[PDB]
Amino acid sequence: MILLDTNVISEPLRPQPNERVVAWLDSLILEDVYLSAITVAEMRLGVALLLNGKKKNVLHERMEQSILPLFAGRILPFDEPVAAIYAQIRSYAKTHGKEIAAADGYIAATAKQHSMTVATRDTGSFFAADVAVFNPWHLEHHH
Amino acid sequence: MILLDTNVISEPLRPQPNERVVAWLDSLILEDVYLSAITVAEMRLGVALLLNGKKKNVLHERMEQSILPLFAGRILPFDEPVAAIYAQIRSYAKTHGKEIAAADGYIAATAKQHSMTVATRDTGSFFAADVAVFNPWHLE
Amino acid sequence: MILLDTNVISEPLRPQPNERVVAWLDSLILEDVYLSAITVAEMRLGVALLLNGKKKNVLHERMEQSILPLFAGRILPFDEPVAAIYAQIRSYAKTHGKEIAAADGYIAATAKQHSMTVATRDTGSFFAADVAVFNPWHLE
Amino acid sequence: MILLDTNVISEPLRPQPNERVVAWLDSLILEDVYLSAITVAEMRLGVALLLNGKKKNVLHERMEQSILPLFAGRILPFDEPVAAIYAQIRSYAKTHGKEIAAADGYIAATAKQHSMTVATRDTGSFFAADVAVFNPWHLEHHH
Amino acid sequence: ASVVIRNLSEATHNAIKFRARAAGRSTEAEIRLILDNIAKAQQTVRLGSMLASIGQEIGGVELEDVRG
Amino acid sequence: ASVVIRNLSEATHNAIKFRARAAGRSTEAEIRLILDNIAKAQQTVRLGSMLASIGQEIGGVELE
Amino acid sequence: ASVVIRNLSEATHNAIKFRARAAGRSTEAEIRLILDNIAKAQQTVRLGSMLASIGQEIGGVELEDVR
Amino acid sequence: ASVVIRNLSEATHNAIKFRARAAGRSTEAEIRLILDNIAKAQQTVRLGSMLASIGQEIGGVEL
DNA sequence: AGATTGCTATCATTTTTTTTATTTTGATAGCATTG
DNA sequence: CAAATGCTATCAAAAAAAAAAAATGATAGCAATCT
Repeated sequence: MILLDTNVISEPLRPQPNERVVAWLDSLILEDVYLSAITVAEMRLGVALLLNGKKKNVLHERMEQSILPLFAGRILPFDEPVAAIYAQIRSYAKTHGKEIAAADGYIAATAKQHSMTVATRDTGSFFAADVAVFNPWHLEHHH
Repeated sequence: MILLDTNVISEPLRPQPNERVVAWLDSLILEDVYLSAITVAEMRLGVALLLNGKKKNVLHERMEQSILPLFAGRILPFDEPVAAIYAQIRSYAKTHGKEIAAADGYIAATAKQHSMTVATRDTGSFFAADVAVFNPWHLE
Repeated sequence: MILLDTNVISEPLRPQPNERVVAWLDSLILEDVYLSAITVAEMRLGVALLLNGKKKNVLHERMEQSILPLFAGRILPFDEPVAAIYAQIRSYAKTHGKEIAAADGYIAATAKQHSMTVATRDTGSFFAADVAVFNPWHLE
Repeated sequence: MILLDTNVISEPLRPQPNERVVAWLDSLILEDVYLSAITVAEMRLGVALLLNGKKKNVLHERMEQSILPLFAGRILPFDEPVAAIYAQIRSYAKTHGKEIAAADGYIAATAKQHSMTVATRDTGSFFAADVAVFNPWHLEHHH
Repeated sequence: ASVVIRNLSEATHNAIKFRARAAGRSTEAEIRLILDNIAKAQQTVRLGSMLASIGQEIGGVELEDVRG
Repeated sequence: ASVVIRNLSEATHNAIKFRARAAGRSTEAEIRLILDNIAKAQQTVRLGSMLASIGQEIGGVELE
Repeated sequence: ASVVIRNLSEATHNAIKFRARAAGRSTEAEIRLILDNIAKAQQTVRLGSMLASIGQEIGGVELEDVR
Repeated sequence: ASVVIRNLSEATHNAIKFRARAAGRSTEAEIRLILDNIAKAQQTVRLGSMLASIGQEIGGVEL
């Protein structure tokens, strides 16, 4: 399954969405894509911090009445078990120089437990987490 | 009920643990004290970042057989519902001049979810998040 | 919506199979023909009751690899609802002078729950249970 | 779990119901007792066959409004799988001596699938089916 | 009916030994009772007596056999 | 028999992969089933003759 | 992508060859299609385009970093 | 670590056997778990001290 | 005449299936000690 | 007392690990067709 990080699902909503990315999102089976409660927290906070006006309001509705509901049942929580993975994903990174930040750890950790792939623009961190990543911004080649 | 912020639940372990905090934790009814997976994550990471050895090995042992099992069933997950709360809590405080660390936000939100009184030495944040607070460094 | 009765499905397998019945079975849309678990159980038992030899073994082979796979998904079960029907059908006939063998009642009640047409050589029992019937030993 | 055969579920409903049997049914936990669709059929028909009167109307009601509902979800259908088992339980017993009546084969076969124990007064048949049996009419010794 | 319980936490044992002494029972008797108590809790309904009532309400029936 | 499918749209592949797993099957088995069902449809089985054959083959029987 | 379907019964196989031929195409083209249609059927929603619309509806938004 | 329960009501035994299987564990594990829960409810842990000691037990730590 | 297609093959995994140990239950049997 | 307890035992079945065998997923390589 695929776990979408904040920056990937944010792209389409931008002024000039990245063509390649959108296309990628378009080649997926919704029921296969998930979201970490963390990422949902962020998306909602990102919305809440806007200036009051039409844009914010519309976007809010779209968020609660359109986007998120598509992910019902697939928004992953950061529960006690995930916490174990977390502690190990970060520790293992520190003892290899490459540091991983809490937020990224939460997301990574989540992904790892359910053995998923993180789709992010910043694969930079996640590789050190020993978890599969995919940059929708880049291309795909041979194996 | 009562949710212990990370700093409180870890004080007793510090070198020269503050006795006022230990004595208050001793007056509580375990079955009413909770922990957030977030807090449990940092606790565990805290143990992981120690140089492999007797210290780390025992701390780990105790952390998994003696401490956490005491909270089994009362370790609150950070979920969708909470995520929404967290978003309101941080947006409000922030668009009002009081920065709320995302760290603390996750707790305040967990607490605000099930109506709990958070225990922490950083009372300031939580007051701003509209959540019952208690500083175990004082008395009463 | 056709439901084959034991004696029908097993007719072609016989030594001097009735060619009229074979022709009829050959005029059906397999995706529209069902079987009762009770009937499949009777076939499977018929095979299992054979003296050991090449015969019993090839038959079993076919029975499981060729015949039965054709009805996979359409082998109706005898459940609670159908058990209520059974009771009605049988109690009714019996108290009006027409006897209905449990064996038959089972198929009958099944057919009756999905308004199916029972195909059989002994139509008496089914006309009695108020169930559409068709005797393939005839024409039309 | 246990599978009640017709004759046991009937015992209490009778005139001077064998006490030992009623005692054993009470030492049971509902959620553990199951009925075969075949058996429900038998019960349902046994009622239907009574002469029309008050007794039959009440029994029919209690039967469908009290008894049976208590086994909701624990009424076992005679599905295709069970048939395969039935086929062996009978051919076996035959080429070994004690032949089994189809009805009894349905019940046995059903029980066997889920490795249940058949509670019946007529155990003399089931044991020949390699299924565990228990006669509540008899005393318990167990080693 | 008897059953053994090996590898029982030594702390748990004392706790039970204690509870038993607190009440006026033997440890075995206390186990029997803490057990019997939850069992009676699982007992949502007593099938036997249940069907019996139905029997007594109608003066008892005698269903036909019906079974080859 | 073996069969190689190349230049398969990425999405179409994601979708099949989904069906397979969501049903507890390996993608390969999934496609194999799909193609199997299609064959199944395309075919009109002759039930009567089918059996009477199997019967003439085993010297005929009588399953009561 | 590519995929190899091993252990495909000659029956099914011949059925598919037939289908393709009848339909005027190659077997690999037929399977590719058969699969495509199925895939098209599962594709209930298109996440990208779906989100894109929203963007186009509010004229795009740049959401604060935060992390 | 060992206890024998005899003259146990064959029925209470049924009830337990039941709760046991329903949770996928042996009947024994069940008793063991039941007794274990009793002990926990009879106990009042003093969270502060209990940690304060594990702390002094390892030379102190910080998270 | 370059792209497509039909068939095989290589190969590092996954996933199963089968064997071979180890633990655990069940169930109740000794034995010296209170209602 | 004899019945009840508290412990240790037996002892034949059920209920992690090590090895062996499939498939699976990704391409890779050609000769024979179509464009």
